[PDB]
Parts: sequence; structure tokens; C-alpha cells
Amino acid sequence: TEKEFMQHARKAGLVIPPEKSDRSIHLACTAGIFDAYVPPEGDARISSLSK
Amino acid sequence: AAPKNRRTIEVNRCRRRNPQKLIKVKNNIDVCPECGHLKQKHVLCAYCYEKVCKETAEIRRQIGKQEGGPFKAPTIETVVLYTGETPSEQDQGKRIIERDRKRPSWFT
Amino acid sequence: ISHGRVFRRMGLGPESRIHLLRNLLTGLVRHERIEAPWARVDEMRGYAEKLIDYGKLGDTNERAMRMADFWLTEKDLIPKLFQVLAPRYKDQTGGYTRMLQIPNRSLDRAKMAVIEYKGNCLPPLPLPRRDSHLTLLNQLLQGLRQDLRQSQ
Amino acid sequence: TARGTPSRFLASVLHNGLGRYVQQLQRLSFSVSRDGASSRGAREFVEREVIDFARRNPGVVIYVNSRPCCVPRVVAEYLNGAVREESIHCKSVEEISTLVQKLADQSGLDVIRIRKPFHTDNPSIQGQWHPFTNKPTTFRGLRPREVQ
Amino acid sequence: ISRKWEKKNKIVYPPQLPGEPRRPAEIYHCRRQIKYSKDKMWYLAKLIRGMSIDQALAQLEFNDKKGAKIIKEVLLEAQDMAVRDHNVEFRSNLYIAESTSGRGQCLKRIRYHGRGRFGIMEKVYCHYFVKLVEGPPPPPEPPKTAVAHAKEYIQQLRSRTIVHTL
Amino acid sequence: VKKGFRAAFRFQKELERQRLLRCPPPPVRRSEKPNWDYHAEIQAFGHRLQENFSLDLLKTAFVNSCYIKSEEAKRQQLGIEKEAVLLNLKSNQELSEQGTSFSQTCLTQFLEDEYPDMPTEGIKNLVDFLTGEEVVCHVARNLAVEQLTLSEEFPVPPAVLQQTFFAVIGALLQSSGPERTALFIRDFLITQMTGKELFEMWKIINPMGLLVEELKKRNVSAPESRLTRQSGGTTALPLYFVGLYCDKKLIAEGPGETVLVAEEEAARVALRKLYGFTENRRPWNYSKP
Amino acid sequence: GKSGTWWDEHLSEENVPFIKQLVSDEDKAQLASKLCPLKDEPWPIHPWEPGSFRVGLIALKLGMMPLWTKDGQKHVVTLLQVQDCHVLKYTSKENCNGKMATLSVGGKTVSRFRKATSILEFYRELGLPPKQ
Amino acid sequence: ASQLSPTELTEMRNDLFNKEKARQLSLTPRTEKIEVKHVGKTDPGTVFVMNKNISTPYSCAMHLSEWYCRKSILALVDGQPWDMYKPLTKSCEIKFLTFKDCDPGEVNKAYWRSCAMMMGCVIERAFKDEYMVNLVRAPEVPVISGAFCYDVVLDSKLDEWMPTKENLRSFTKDAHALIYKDLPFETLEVEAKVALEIFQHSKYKVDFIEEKASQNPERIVKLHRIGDFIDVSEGPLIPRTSICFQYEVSAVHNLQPTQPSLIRRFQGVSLPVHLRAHFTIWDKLLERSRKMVTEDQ
Ligand SMILES: [Mg+2]
Ligand SMILES: [Mg+2]
Ligand SMILES: [Zn+2]
Repeated sequence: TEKEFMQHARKAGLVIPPEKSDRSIHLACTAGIFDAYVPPEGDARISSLSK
Repeated sequence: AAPKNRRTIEVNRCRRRNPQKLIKVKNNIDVCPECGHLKQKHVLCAYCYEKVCKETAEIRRQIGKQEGGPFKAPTIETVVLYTGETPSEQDQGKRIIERDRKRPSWFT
Repeated sequence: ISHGRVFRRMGLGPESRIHLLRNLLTGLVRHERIEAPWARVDEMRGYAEKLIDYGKLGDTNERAMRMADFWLTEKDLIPKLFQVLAPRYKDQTGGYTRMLQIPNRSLDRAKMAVIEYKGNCLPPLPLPRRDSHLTLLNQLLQGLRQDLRQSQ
Repeated sequence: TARGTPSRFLASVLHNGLGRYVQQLQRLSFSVSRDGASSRGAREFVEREVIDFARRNPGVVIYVNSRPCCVPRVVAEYLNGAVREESIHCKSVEEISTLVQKLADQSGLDVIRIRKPFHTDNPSIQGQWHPFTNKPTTFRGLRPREVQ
Repeated sequence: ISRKWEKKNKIVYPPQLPGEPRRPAEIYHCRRQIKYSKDKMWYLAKLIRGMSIDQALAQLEFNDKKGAKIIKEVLLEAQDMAVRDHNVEFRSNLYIAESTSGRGQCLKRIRYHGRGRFGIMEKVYCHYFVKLVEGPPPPPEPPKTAVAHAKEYIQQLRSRTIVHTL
Repeated sequence: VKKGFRAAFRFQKELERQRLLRCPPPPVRRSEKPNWDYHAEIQAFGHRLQENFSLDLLKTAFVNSCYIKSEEAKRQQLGIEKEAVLLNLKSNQELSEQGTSFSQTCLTQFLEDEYPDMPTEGIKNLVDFLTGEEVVCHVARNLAVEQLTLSEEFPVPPAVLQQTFFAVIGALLQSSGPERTALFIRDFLITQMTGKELFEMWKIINPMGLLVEELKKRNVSAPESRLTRQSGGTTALPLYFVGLYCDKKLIAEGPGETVLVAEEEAARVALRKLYGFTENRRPWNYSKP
Repeated sequence: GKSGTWWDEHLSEENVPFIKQLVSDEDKAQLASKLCPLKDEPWPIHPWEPGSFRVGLIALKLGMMPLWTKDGQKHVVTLLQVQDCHVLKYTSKENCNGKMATLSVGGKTVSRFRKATSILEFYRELGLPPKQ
Repeated sequence: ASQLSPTELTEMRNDLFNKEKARQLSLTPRTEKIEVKHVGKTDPGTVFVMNKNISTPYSCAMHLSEWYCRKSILALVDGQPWDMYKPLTKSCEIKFLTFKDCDPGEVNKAYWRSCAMMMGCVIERAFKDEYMVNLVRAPEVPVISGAFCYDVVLDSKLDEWMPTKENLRSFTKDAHALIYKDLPFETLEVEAKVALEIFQHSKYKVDFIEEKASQNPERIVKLHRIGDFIDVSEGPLIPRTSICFQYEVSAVHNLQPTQPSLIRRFQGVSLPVHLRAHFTIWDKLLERSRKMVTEDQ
């Protein structure tokens, strides 16, 4: 008549691999873009061959 | 005295599930005319009562600031003021409690 | 068998009942609005009205002063009763101590209520108003009232 | 027990003996083992008797699968759609011949309680009993204690 | 432990053909391991079972039980997930289809009776399941009138045969 | 754990049985299940009916126009040239038309020479009942032409099943003379009339008007209905008996729960007795001359 | 579903005293209308036969009181007051049990706002305020 | 103007009504979004995103709660009462009106328009078909008078009779048959040309349509429908016909001397389900409504 529950868990991943290691995570992309291509304002207006 | 036999689940379901033991549907319930937060008839709305008790609590805190310590309890009527709101001439001798707010549009 | 038997049994006796009502009444005279369970404010409302009657009997009356000295347990509420509460109801006869139901206590699910003295510099209670005169049924009854007024 | 199992009425499948009798068996699907002692009687059945059985009543198509199995079986399919699968696990040649003959004889209806073993489809000829059979009529159809 | 009522929201049906009815939305939600007995929770679940969701919230806001606030929380968040995730467009247009309670994992304690004797006190837990279906609440089954009673009795008398003969 | 293999395997087979009984699969043709050979099935279909079909005409009769178009649609969505055998399939339309024409005229001749008093409209409704969709699909399903029929949409929608059943009637008409096909449609269609009343097949609406028209032909004047037997008029479960008298002579008598339904049933009884179709008639003489 | 209701739920602040005054005046006039039954159209009055049984009343028990007689003894009486008594309906001899005819008699007046609809229809057809 | 049975007239009328409603729905091509705002009291700052010319204000009350569906009778689109089943057009701000509100005068007028229209619907299908019934109009009387009124010319054969209580109770029982089936008051705002093309026979309806079309510059009159009845009215209606709970036609009265022929004014009283009265007060109100209402000037 002396027994308790189990399973204390958490549901959010975190940043353990820099807490100490010598293997870093091998990415295959980047976050965003380098410098955004600003299109011309009349791109549908000049949607033909050229001008 | 002790049971002579185990009551089955059929007899138990006949007992603990009849309309004398079920929860009765009530139909006293409608929307409050102000604030629409579903009061009961013959009962003050808990939202509007919470409004009034919060404002009454702040007024009582300002009274407790103005009365200093206990056993003070003045021999004059009190009256509350909000920002702006100069004291009327009929509220001359009456105690003036001013907190800081606009006067709410239910307390007139 | 309790036929015609008023005065609920509240505390642990008669004397504890008088002390419970005395504490509720002293809180009412100080703060002018109280929330408590419904039976207790019912009994205390029946006592509060006659306390206002004793306060309105006057200040130099020794019997009224004795009653205010017993029932008010903080002794500053006696000048308040004889100089604020009783002059406030100098015109009225018996309509004060307005009592209304508030929903339920959180823990033990009791029937609670609010009583207040009238006058009452506090913000007003959300009173339920009787229905307006411009509605359908009341305009029909107003037409009937005007018709039997013109018929007379 | 009969209250615990279903029951049907005695019936023919499509009025067999009225016009022409038709063999109510469609198929026999045999699955016997090459190696394995459990299929020895069925192995000898495929040796000697299934050829004469196939020649005997040609309405039935017989298949022998010859599959590795610890329990050989026979699946008998009937015309009305029913499928009856029986195991011929460790049986004689005579027992398997009796089994396939009994499967060849019967029809595909359920073997449950068969419930009143006769199926007259027009049971009465002189006219079924109603309470005004064996009762005399009276003049102008008067009831008892009538006046006119 | 088996958690399948949580996985019922992950069913995805094929896209419907234009010559078909609507197939109303179905939303399952449950709250596990409530510290409340399963019988007392069952009485509230039987109270709700057929009502609309706004009427269920109205009855549960004024019922003075411990499980009433719990079921009101579950029904409110099921309404929120129904409008947000499962693409119900009207917040009010949902009715409770299934409403029940199950046993949860319990603990055991001693009760210390009044000699050197004891019992096994059990710390009770329960679940609450709910299933919402969009659409108006279905009308209650009307009680059978004397016409239907008479029609069933005459059908019974027309059904009988001459037994134990041809 | 308990050691062993056989009880675990037996519980596995029971688990598959329960799980297959919970979610049953959509049923597949017998052509797609493992034990199946088409030529042996056509030969056994010829043999169990005690008939001698020419197998090319039966294989002609079992294909369908929808099956031809669907097979060419399957070979054209994949683009494979199957113009070898598909151009010579010869769908069962003409055999079904021959079968319907012969079955209609032979059933008309049987029903005319068995009941010479039945009207033309009644024999037309009877041959519409026997060649109707439901009973030819029932006989077709319990004689296993459904398993041999080539089509799409596996349950074989009943127009296609009726068409292929009359197609195999036409194939029997091609391979053997009119007498053998007459015996075939006798034994497999007229036996469906057993145990059924007349107006369960004709389904007339106004029997009294048809009865007074019939008596207008036979020069019997007009049937007057007189009430014969009754037991309880005031209650909710009456019983009546209305007899139809022609010149003070009984011709029929019918029971019922009201007077009107007893009169209508009496009209039905007279209308059966006039047409030579009573439940006491000579049963059909299945024999060989 | 339909909620409950009472008589003065939807009435205004000004219409409640008007409805009280109106219905009080109406049933006061209805009680005063039946005051002279012998001038309306009375049923035929008969003389007393020895095998006869007449109607009774419905009274309201006020209280008790002592009461003395000429020999000196003291008796106690109960004061029963007949407040508002009216014969309501008559059922003939063949219509109840075949034994004796019955008369219905009503008690003191109560409010129309607290009776069932069929009872109010009965008193509206009869012309009296409803009885307790 | 031609000979027509009374049923093929309602067939062609409601078929033309459905054709005009289908054209009204089909004129808009796609799903356009409008941002209707809530400028009410209870749930302020709420802003719906609705489908233009499809979504009703009932479909805006369904987003909030069920009580907004139960108790709201009229919408208030920016200054003007909108009946609860009329498709919104422009991006607006909305507010709902109830019977127990502070100033319910507009919804009272809407309720009495709907009850008078129901009385016209129950009058026009209860007479003998060899007699002719011409529904003239329902004049907008104030609700302080005891009853709503509907104007009807009867047959020339019937300038002498008046109904007893049994015909009136037959009228109310048919009106309760109308009430028991919960029918939608469907509206449609049509041009004067199509509206005059609807009726074509009742010259009283023709002059009433011309009167209501003369006052607006676009010549648009308000048609409504309960099932297979179609009538003209000024202003909006209530959503459902089951909102009425206590209903009665009181009497009929003849007002001859303004005209050669005889016009008969049918009068009756009603009360909604949320504002029902006790049986005694209801019989009082029923008793007053037998007196003739004359408020037209
Ligand atoms: Mg106690
Ligand atoms: Mg010890
Ligand atoms: Zn509120």
C-alpha cells in the first residue's frame, strides 16, 4: 500500500548537443536567402519578350 | 447485518440509472442583458457581480488608506469621485474618495 | 414537528447563533455590503432592520444605546449608526436591507447572497430590472389600459 | 442445442427433381503433400480413385494443388455459393472416398436444425380450415337473439 | 494503457464526389487521468449525451459538481479544435454525439481501521471521452402513440401460422 | 512465456478469423481466386445441365459488349495491340435476342395451351413475370452463369445477368433444336411458378371491373354482392365473407377484415376461378412424351 | 425547449398594478353578479319529503371559543366561517353510479394566475372566480 | 388578366419567384468576401468574414452562439432593419435586436407585418373556390391598437353574410397548422417591372405595387414568401413562423361607405414565444381585439 506513478516526461526538444560534444550537426541547407531578388514593378506589364 | 448474495450488474444498473438518480435538465438559463455572459434567473450575473466587487475592492482600499488605522469609521456620509469630476455643492460635508480612473459607464 | 417555528438553528446553540448574527451585523454596519450564505443573511437581515429602528429612536435614549452597545462589537459603529445610518432613513419606514442571490460559493457549494443598506456610496449591484414598457405585451396592455380609461 | 444454433426450413435449392436433376456440386479443390506422412491416404487417393471419381459425375471440376502442407484439405463448392472445407488429415483411402462421395451427394444448404421435415407448397386442396367451415347458415343470415 | 481515442482524429477520408451528401465533420477529444470517480463523472456524461454544444455548456456552467468544470474545459477546447483544425465553419453548429467515462489507473493506500486492522483505500481516477458531430442536434425519438401500438398488434396477429403441421 | 508453437499458431489463426469477420473484404470474382480454369468450367457447365452445347457458341454467349469495350479501353490506356482475338469476340447480343424471342414465344405457347381460358393480357403479364429481371437473375445466379460471365463491376448488375442468361438460352437454341430448348426453359422457368398465386404475378388494380367485363363477355348478367358470414362488426378485428351471386347462384366467396376488402377478395376469387387458375388446378405435367 | 413562465414575468413596471386592479375588479364584479339567484332563472324548488338529503357547504375554520348554557356548563365551539361558497356543477342520477345524484360545491376564492388551464376554462364558462 | 385555376396561379407565381431568385444568385460570379463588423453590446469588436450575397445575418449569428440564433429577431445593418434571412451586400456593421430589448418598436412592427401576412395566407386558401378572394393590403396600424388587420374583397355573392365563431376557430386552427410547421420567411428585393409581371391579375395588388415603387427612385419593392404564398409588404419580417405562439383571428368588420363594393377587414391578435401571456391576460387581449381598429391617417 505504498506505490506511486511513473513517467515524468517533457515534450519540447532543446540544445543538448552543444552542452558538450565533439560532433556537430551536419546541415544540408541554410536558414533564409542571401539578398532577395526584387522583381521589376511592371513584370506583368512587360510580360512580353522585351521593351 | 451482512449481504447474503452479490448484487449483479443487472440489478445495479436498474438501481443506479433510473430517472430519480439522473441529473435533471434545468432551463432557468438565459443571456444577461448587459455583457451576454449567461446568468441564471433569480441570480445575479457572476460577470457583472465580479465587475462590481473589483471596483468595490479598490474603493475599500482607498478608504482604508484614508482612515489610517482601525476604529476610525467617520460620522459623515462618504462619496467617491473619479478623475475630473469636481465635488458637487450637495456633497459638501461628505467624505471625498478619489482613486484614479474614468468613471465607468454603469456607476452614475 | 416545527409548525410555526421561526428562527433557524445556526451555530452550536442559541448563544452561538446570536454571536454569529452579531458578527455578520457588525460587518454590515462597517462595510455596508456583505456576502455570506443565504440562511445567515436572512436571519441577520431580520435583525438589521430593527437595529435601524433602535438607531432611529434617538441618541439620548438609554435603551437604544444599550442595544447598540450590545449588537455593535467595534464601538465606533455606534456614532456611525446614530449619526449617519439613522439620519439617512429619516423619511423611510421599512424599505432597506436589499438582499439578492449571488451564484454559489466555490468550495462547498453553498447558497450565497448579498445584503446592503440603501444609500450606500459603493457602486450599485447589477439589479434585475422589470421589463420595459415598449415591448409587445406591455404595448398591448397599454392599449387596453388606455381603452378602458377612455371608456370610463 | 437447438436454442443456441440457427435453424432453417426444409427446402430444395432450385426445385431439383421437378424438371431435370442437376448435380449441386461445382468443385473439389485438393491440397496434398509430396513428402509428409499426414497426406498418405490422400496421396493414394490421388493415385487410384480421383480419376474414376472425375469420370463418374462429370459436373464437378477437380483440382489437385500438390502443395507443402501439414494438414491436407478438400474444399467443396456448391452451386448456391457455399464453400465447405474439410480436412483429410491422416485418413484411409476408404475414408477419403466416403468423404468425397458424401460431399458429392449433398447440396449446399446449411447443416443446421432442419425444422419440420416436409415442405408442402400447397398444403390444402379441399380448402383450409376457418371457423365457418362445418357451420350451417340460417335464413337471411340472422344472428342469435335477432328480431328481423 | 491504450490510447486510440486520440488517434481517431487522424483518419483522412477520400475526396467526395460532387453527386454526394456533405459527410458532417467528426471530432474526438478526451482528457486522461482526471482525479474524479468514474460513476460521478458518468452521471454528467449521461446528462450531456444528446444535447447541442451551447446547451451543454449552459447546463454545465450551472451544475455544481467537480466534474462540470472539467467537462466544460474539454468541450470548449474541442469546439476550438473543431473550428480551427478539422474545418468546421460555425462554432455553434456542433452536437455531442458520444459522451462517456472510463476507469483510469488507480493507486492504493491503507485506511487504518480501529484495532490492528486495515482496509485498502483506493485513489480513484477516470477519463472523459467526447465526440462532436457538426449539424443540428437530432430530434428526440417521439413516444409511440396508440396508432403505432395498434398497428404493431395487428401485424403480430397477421404474422401467426398453424404450427406443428404442414 | 510458455514454451511451444502450436497454441500460438492456433491463436494466430483465430485472430485472423476474428479480424476477417470484423472487416470483411469486398468480394472478388471466382475468376480471380486461385482454383479456376475457364475451359473446364464451361465444359462442366455444359455437362451438369445434361446438355450438349457447341462450346464456341457458349464461349460466344458468355462475353459481353461492356466487357469488350472495357478490355479495349484497358489495352488502349496501356497501348498494347490486342487486335488479334478481340476483333473476333462477337458479343452476345444476337444470341440474347434469339434467346429472348424463342423463350417468349415458347412460354407463350405453353401458357396458352395449359390455360386456354386465361386472357392475352394475363399471359403477357405472366411471360413478363417469368422472363422478368428478378427471377431470371435468381435462376442465373443459382445455376452459376454469374461466375462465368465476363463483365466489369463484379456483382454483375441484373440487366447484364438477364442478358447473358437469355444468351445461353440462345446458344442452346443454336446447338440443339427447338424441342431441347423448350424442355430447358420448361424445367428452369416454369417451375418458378410453383407455389405462387395468380395475382402475385399479374398484379391487377381493379379486380371488380375486370370481373364485370369478363362476365360481360360470357353473357352472365352482373354479379351482385351479398353478405354471407360475419363475426363481430363493432370490434377492431372483424371477419367478413362476401359472396358474389349471378342470377341467385354463387360464383365465389372471399374473406376480409372489412366489407370492401372482402368484396375485392371475392372479386379476386371469381377472377381466378374464371381463368382456370385455382390452387386446385392440375400441377404441371413434367414428363416426356 | 420552452422555458417556464409565470403571470408577471414579461409585464412592465406600470402594468402590474393595473393587471392586479383589473382582475380584482373583475372577480369582485363576478362575485357580486351572482348575489340574487332567485331573480335569475331558478331551478324548481320542492318541499321536504322524509327520504331527502340536501347539500352542504365548505367553511374555513377560524378558531375556538368557550360558550355557556343556562344550566352553567361550559362548552367549546369552533367558529367555521362560510367565506365564498358556490354550487359549481350538477351530475344526475344515471350519470355517476345509478344510486344518488351529486352536486359539486366550491370553496374560498383564489387567484386565476395559479390554476390549470382547464379549471380556468371551467370557471370562465361558469362565470365565477376559481375556488380552492 | 385571364382565366386561371387558383393552383396554377400559385405555380406560375412561385416559379417566377424562383427564377428571379436564381438570377439574383447567379448574377454574382464567385465568392466575394465582406467584413461585417459587430457594433453591438455583448461581444464587441468581433468581425466576421462573410460571403457576399450568400451569407445571411443568421449565418453571422451562428458563428457566435446558439442564443444569438434563438433570441435575435431583426438585424440592424448600419441604420436600417434587415430581416434575418436576407443576404448582405456591402461591408457593413451589424447589431441584433431582441423582443425584450430597451426600444423594441421596430421589431414590433416587423412582427405584426409577419402576423398580418400569415393571416392573409390563411384567409386566401380557406374559402370556396367558386367564390373569388382578392387580397387588397395590410395597412400599417400601430401596435398600441389591439389587433393586426388585413383587407380583403369577398365575392359579389357574399355582400350579406358574416362568419360565426366556428369559421373563425377554423381560421385559427389553420393558422396554427401554418405555425406548427416551422417555415422560413424568405425575402427577395425585385424591380417594379418583374414584380408587376408576377401578379398581373389583382388590380389592388397592382396599385399597391405602384404606390410602393413610386416612393423609391430605383422602383424596387419588397416581396416575401412563406412556402407557396407570395405577398407585398413594406419593411422587413421575422425569420421563422414558429416564433408566434398564441395566435387568434378575432373578428371581421365591413367598411362600406367609401366605396361601392364591400371590403372586409379581418382582425386578430398574436404574441411571440418569448413574450407569451397567462391565459387570463390573453383572454383580456383577445376580448379587446374584436373592436374595430381604424388607424390609417
Ligand atoms: Mg450545524
Ligand atoms: Mg495499535
Ligand atoms: Zn452579465
